[PDB]
Amino acid sequence: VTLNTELPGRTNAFRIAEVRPQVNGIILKRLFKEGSDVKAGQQLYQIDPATYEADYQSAQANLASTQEQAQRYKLLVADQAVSKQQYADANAAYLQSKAAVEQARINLRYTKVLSPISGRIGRSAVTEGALVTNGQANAMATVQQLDPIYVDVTQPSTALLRLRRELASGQLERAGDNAAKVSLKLEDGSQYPLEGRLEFSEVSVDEGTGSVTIRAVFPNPNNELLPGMFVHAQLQE
Amino acid sequence: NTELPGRTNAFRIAEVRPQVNGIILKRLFKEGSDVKAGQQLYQIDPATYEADYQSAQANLASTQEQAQRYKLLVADQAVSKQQYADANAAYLQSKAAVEQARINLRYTKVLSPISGRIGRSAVTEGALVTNGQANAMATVQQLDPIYVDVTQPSTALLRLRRELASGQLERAGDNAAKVSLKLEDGSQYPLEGRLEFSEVSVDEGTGSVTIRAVFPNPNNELLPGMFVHAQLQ
Amino acid sequence: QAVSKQQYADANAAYLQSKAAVEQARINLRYTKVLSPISGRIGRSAVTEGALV
Repeated sequence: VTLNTELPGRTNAFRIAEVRPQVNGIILKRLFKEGSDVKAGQQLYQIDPATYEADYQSAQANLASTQEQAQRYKLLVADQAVSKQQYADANAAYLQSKAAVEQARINLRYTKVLSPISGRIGRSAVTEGALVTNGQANAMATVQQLDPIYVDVTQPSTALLRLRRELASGQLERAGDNAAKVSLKLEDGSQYPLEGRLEFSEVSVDEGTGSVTIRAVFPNPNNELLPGMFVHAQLQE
Repeated sequence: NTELPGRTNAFRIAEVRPQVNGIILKRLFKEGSDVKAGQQLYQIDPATYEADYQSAQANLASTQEQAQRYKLLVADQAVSKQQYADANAAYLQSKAAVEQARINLRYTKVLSPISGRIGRSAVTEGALVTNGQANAMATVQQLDPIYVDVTQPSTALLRLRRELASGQLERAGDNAAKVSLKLEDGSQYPLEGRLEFSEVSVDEGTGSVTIRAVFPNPNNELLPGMFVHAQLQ
Repeated sequence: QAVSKQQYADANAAYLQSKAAVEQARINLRYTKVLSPISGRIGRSAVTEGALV
């Protein structure tokens, strides 16, 4: 007849990432709506930059001053007008200031806490006015990418190598390199409109069984699909 | 005929762990893919570690010329031994600081210890990690050469070892015999391996011996934890 | 925001378990007086004084 392998498996986020502060300070602003969608590099919080701005302004000012003096003493020591010691001191101060600009520049950059990935942000563990710390145990927020979404399918090792063969023999239709065109039956019984992809590289092998988990990727442009849903994937042979 | 049952095992396994504290900026592998020994799997944010390293190097530049200089000066008695000893102490401290800052910066690139297939990441981006933490971030298993692992009574083994010796048994190499492999679904592996008669473990209670066969696995057909049969004559 | 949301949540949770722990302890202490369930005629005591119950 028609050859049908329906496959049990769970939805999973494509990518998950935490949002953490990397400088100490007060949360001046949140900038995002809880539950909403966010883009990689999107600013999610503003940490109070006043002290960071001023450390940076000051580090630049020390560099300028100190750099000019070492230029000046470079010439002076040339005409034996100063001793090596005074030039040494003048250069030491300069090298030190040059190095100090970097950390101040870095800290200032960290006052804008950016989304590490594009996706769906949850609740904020933190409140405007609250002090955060670099290295603090809890994340301020979590972003989950959902637009491509994963469907984790486990199977016996024979079953998988069976399927793999069917793709090489063309018995089975390709959806790209090392992948099969695949369809999705939801939790109830209805169909997914969009159609996916079953990649045949194993992601894990169970210790007790020889059981293998592979993944499917489906488009999900409206979050019809969310993590945790128990679905069934369809193959045509 | 002769069909010794087996279980497939990875040829080599490794854990991926952070050796410096910081936050995961990037995961650089696809879960399930092949990676090489030395390949970068994660990026710990290195901005500060890079800044510390460059401060340290700057500081070492100053304290080092100062120390080389005071060395000449004490020789001229233009400076005391205390002054020179202090310049030399500050130098030595700078050198130590450079070395340690280098090491930390180097560890911001979490590498794969071996070539093999990598699984899932136990850790997401934006997670904090710690040198010496309990949990591995990922595991890598070399699958291509794959092991089979046959546990047999010790009579079996010494029977087999004289058969190779006489010739009743096709020779792969020294201490090794040509073998073939039958999958859990009766199918027949195209490739053929070696049954290596160098003993790997001997069971405690039962006197039974585990030996391993090695099969090529260049397509990734075989995975660990398969029930199979090796095949001799 | 003189403390964090997490700190307040922690102090709130500590208070709740501790509220529960006092209730358990109050009950336990109340039950050291073993009371008659119904009015009536009581037989032999199947347990001696100094028994472990």
